[PDB]
Amino acid sequence: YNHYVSAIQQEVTERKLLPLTDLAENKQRTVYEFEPSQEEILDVLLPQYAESLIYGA
Amino acid sequence: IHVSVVTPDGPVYEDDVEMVSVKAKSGELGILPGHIPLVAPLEISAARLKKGGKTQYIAVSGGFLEVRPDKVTILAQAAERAEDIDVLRAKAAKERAERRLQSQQDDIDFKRAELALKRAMNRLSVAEM
Amino acid sequence: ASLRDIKTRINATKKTSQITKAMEMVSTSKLNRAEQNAKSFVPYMEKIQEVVANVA
Repeated sequence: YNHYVSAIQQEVTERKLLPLTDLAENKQRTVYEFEPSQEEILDVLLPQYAESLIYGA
Repeated sequence: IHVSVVTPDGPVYEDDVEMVSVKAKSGELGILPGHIPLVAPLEISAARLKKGGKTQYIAVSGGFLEVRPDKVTILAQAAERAEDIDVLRAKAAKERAERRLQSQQDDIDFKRAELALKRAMNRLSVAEM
Repeated sequence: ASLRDIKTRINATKKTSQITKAMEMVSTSKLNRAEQNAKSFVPYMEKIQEVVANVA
């Protein structure tokens, strides 16, 4: 897709959507209790993250 | 404690309520200020919360709850306030007609402008000089 | 060439310039609205990103 830099500059961008080979680790780094199991949370969370990335693009 | 529901389209509700109850897929949950950090997905259900002066009415679809002892937030792909899940699907269906109409109008405006430009360029060309 | 032909060509070019200017103004308004829509998406994206980061 084209990345909006400015009114004059639009940059063509190649992005690897998934598998998520790397994640930008946040600066806070907490841990939460999981009411489901961890996998039972990730299997629902990750597709939403991919959809959000697609929408932002 | 402070609660907020947001959607990709934008924020929906924002206020400070000391009691919030939600239905997670694994079971019922209830949160009070000072709660431990907990993450749980939410199915299609209400967001019944008590201490906002009166029982406040929030309903979400595709929810996802993250709780902090001083901050509460739920991420929803769709949200409304009537708490009737039939009203949510009714709004979702009604938005489809608006989307189609908006897309058609956007297409037709560009087509009309392009026709005007094409006619002007054709007149310029036939006036070869 | 003929004087009349040059005049006709000038008029046609003026018409094309007007149409292009109107299109540019419409595009500017749509760009402003698109920027507002894009900035409306930040709070959800940052929150879901940090949740994914600290959970995964």
